[PDB]
Amino acid sequence: STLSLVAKGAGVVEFLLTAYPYTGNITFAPPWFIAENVVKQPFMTYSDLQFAKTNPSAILSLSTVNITVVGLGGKASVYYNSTSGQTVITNIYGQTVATLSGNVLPTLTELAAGNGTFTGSLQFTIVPNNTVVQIPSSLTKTSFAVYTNGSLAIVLNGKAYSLGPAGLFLLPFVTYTGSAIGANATAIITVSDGVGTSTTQVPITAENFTPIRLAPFQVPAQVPLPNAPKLKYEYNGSIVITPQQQVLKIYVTSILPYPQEFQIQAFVYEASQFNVHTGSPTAAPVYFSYSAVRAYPALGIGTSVPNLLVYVQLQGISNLPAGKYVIVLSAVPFAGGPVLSEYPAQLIFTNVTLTQ
Amino acid sequence: FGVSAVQQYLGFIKSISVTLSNGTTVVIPLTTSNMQTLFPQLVGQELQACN
Amino acid sequence: QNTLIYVVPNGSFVGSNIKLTYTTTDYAVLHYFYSTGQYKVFKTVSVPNVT
Repeated sequence: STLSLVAKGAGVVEFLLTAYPYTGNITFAPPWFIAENVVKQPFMTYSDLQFAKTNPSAILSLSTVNITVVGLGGKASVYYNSTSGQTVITNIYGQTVATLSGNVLPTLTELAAGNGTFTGSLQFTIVPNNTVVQIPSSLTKTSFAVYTNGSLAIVLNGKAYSLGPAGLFLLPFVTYTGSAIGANATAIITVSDGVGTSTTQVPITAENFTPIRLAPFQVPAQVPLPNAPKLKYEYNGSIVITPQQQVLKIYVTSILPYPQEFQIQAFVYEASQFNVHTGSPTAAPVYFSYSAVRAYPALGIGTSVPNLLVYVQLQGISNLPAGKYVIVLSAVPFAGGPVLSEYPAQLIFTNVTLTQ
Repeated sequence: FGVSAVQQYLGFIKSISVTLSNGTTVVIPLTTSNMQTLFPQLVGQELQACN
Repeated sequence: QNTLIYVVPNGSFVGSNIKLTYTTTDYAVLHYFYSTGQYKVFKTVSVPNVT
């Protein structure tokens, strides 16, 4: 007789998992972050229907039949379809990419009778993939063809299985023209000079995952900013640029080592041409400038302060007439673009008052 | 039920820190002598029973 | 006659617990419910994580 089925607990899915780099050095954990909309309580089936039919208030085993990892644009799944008795794995695109015989997913064993907490094991890794991102030479004088992050892969029983691009799943990522680049990247630098065209390759490792924070000088830089979206931080504080200033003092905070050089590009938009409510530019920048930041320690070499004082320069500040502006500072990397940019990815001063 | 109680080393004052923030969460370097002498009281008695 | 007492040192107070396992004093009950997993019953009492 079908009776009360009462579930007083289920599985728990959290964030900030222990990172396992694709390199042999697995015991290093760059800050990982499963993207938005992954809220616990997976779907899984009891190992005994008859006992659960009356009351599942005892020690039980729960075969996982749903694992969801949601990224920014899609979501991947690993579920033990009991209808066919097969473990089906689908990537972020929503297409079936793997079918495995039997239940390779571990069976979540309850910790106590009638408790509701079921424990197992879930491993993860990164398998690099191919996705070409082009950085034009019109803004950097050297083109960059970047192979992006790769693919997040669930590791079960010691075997990895891809779940689609990890760039949308994992944080940080670097957005160039809306394209996300993460660890295990590969930057082909195309240098154009009087001789002609030359190409070199710099591979980004899984240990060069490196979150990088851009902060205003009046905002603390040793304290991480939790109120900054993944793509940008809009500083609403009032800033008035004196005519004696051609450089903006900002802080670059590094949690992981940052050996390669980069630049800060400043895109100036008019206040009417920038929507401060949504933080998205409604038109092309009315001015552009760059400041090449060569990553060098300020204090002691290697063990310097994790904060670097960057004087973002402008190739002519007299070009912009006095008025109200919105200035976006974005980290554009040079010669083997490393990984950067979480909380925030860009620094948007929405209340710039240029006075000359 | 017939057994007396003895000392239980069941905690310690974690720290005495001070915020001074132009960007600086000032974690005080903890000095042992100052810390023990700022809390030297041998008997902090409670007030309510069963609490 | 009916009291059980568990005492733990200072370091083991956090989460100090007792697990009670009751077994039938009958051979038939052991034999006939070995597969169902309901011939011995276990439960736990622990120090709550209190604020």
